[PDB]
Amino acid sequence: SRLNRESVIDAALELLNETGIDGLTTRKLAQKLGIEQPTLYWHVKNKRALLDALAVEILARHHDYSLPAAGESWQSFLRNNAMSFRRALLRYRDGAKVHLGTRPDEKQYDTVETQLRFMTENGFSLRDGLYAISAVSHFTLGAVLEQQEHTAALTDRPAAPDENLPPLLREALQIMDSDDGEQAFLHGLESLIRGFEVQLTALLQIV
Amino acid sequence: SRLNRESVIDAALELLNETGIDGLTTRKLAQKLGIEQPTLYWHVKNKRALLDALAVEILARHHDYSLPAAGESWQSFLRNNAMSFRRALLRYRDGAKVHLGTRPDEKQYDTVETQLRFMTENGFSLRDGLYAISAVSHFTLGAVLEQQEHTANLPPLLREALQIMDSDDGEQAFLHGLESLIRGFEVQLTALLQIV
Ligand SMILES: CN(C)[C@@H]1C(O)=C(C(N)=O)C(=O)[C@@]2(O)C(=O)C[C@@H]([C@]3(C)OC(=O)c4c(O)ccc(Cl)c43)C[C@@H]12
Ligand SMILES: CN(C)[C@@H]1C(O)=C(C(N)=O)C(=O)[C@@]2(O)C(O)=C3C(=O)c4c(O)ccc(Cl)c4[C@@](C)(O)[C@H]3C[C@@H]12
Ligand SMILES: [Mg+2]
Repeated sequence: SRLNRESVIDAALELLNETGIDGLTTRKLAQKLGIEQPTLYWHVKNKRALLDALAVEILARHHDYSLPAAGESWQSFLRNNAMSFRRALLRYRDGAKVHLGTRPDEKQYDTVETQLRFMTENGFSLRDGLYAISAVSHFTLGAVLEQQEHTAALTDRPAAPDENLPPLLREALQIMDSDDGEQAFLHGLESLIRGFEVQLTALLQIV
Repeated sequence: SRLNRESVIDAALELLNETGIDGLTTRKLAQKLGIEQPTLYWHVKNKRALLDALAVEILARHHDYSLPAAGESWQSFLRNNAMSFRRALLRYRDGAKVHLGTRPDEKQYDTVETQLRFMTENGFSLRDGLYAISAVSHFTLGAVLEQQEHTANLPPLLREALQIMDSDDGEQAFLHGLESLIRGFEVQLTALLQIV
């Protein structure tokens, strides 16, 4: 194969969907590309280096609501931004676990800076703006991880005997499974956003 | 060693703190207990079975705000419940990654049912009550995961920002975020059929 950055990464992403993060090794990537290991080592030093790069690339390719639109309200930006972030994490098996074990890349700095400036120029102290942005991040991350890791454990685990399930719980699990968690996610998201709105509005009032 | 359930699990928890979740294997647990692998297999079939049990045990031992107090408001129960959940996840290395993607165990049923009933008795449709409880769960999980991970130039606002989240473990960002969630649910509940 061709062995530039882009090709190595295209191959790595496909491999990730076949094996998931734990079955992703340098040996298997060498095979898939049709090359010996020392050849690969020249381009890719080890597993950590590869993951760091996949993290960055998943967002660069698929997280396209990174910045506010012109005139857009902070509420709406938080909404769209979070939607875009879940979509991207979901696009690859173990996407979220790949992201988690990484920190922001040079390329991502000034995208995040712009996000922080945008909140402050809308009335948030730098602190409160960061808290808001983190909260949305964490909530999203956790919601996707519980979806993805729950479906990764359906392999080695039994079913729950609906027999001894109590009634509310039984109805509750049927509801989680009716979709991917999108509804619970969007509903939760609105509650977060309004909660930040109440905090901002209050200023120095007791609220 | 003794090889009952409790002993295997005590050992598994210690091992978890030494290796973290990726270095937790059946081979290494056998060694730690001073036994051959087939001996272990009789008690523990594989890694998944072990993790399912650790998940359940971490909470059974350390998650002690799992039911409402008498007279307690739903707001307050969500608050205390989430604090207690975070504390328990934090007590062991990779505690949160252990919990990921588990569902309630037979011996948790009573407890989670009671939590759902409590919300409905407080005015939530079963659906809206579940969404609230999940949102708290997911948010807490994500916040603990980013803490636990990230104990493994640069533009101005961001650099001021990162200094601020490193000033503690993330507890402040968590508790602040938590209050925003709770109030947000309050606004939704109290609106009823109003447009809000
Ligand atoms: C989901 N969005 C809110 C953000 C996002 O749009 C991006 C992005 N690259 O466009 C992030 O990287 C984010 O998704 C993201 O994951 C990071 C996150 C944040 C606040 O920025 C950080 O610099 C940073 C950090 O260094 C440590 C923890 C956290 Cl939570 C953060 C900002 C995230
Ligand atoms: C963190 N806290 C809100 C909850 C908690 O107190 C639990 C507990 N055992 O005491 C949980 O198991 C929970 O932490 C917890 O783990 C829950 C959860 O896992 C979950 C899943 O995955 C699927 C369906 C349901 Cl109904 C649940 C559910 C709602 O029971 C939650 C409850 C929470
Ligand atoms: Mg759970």
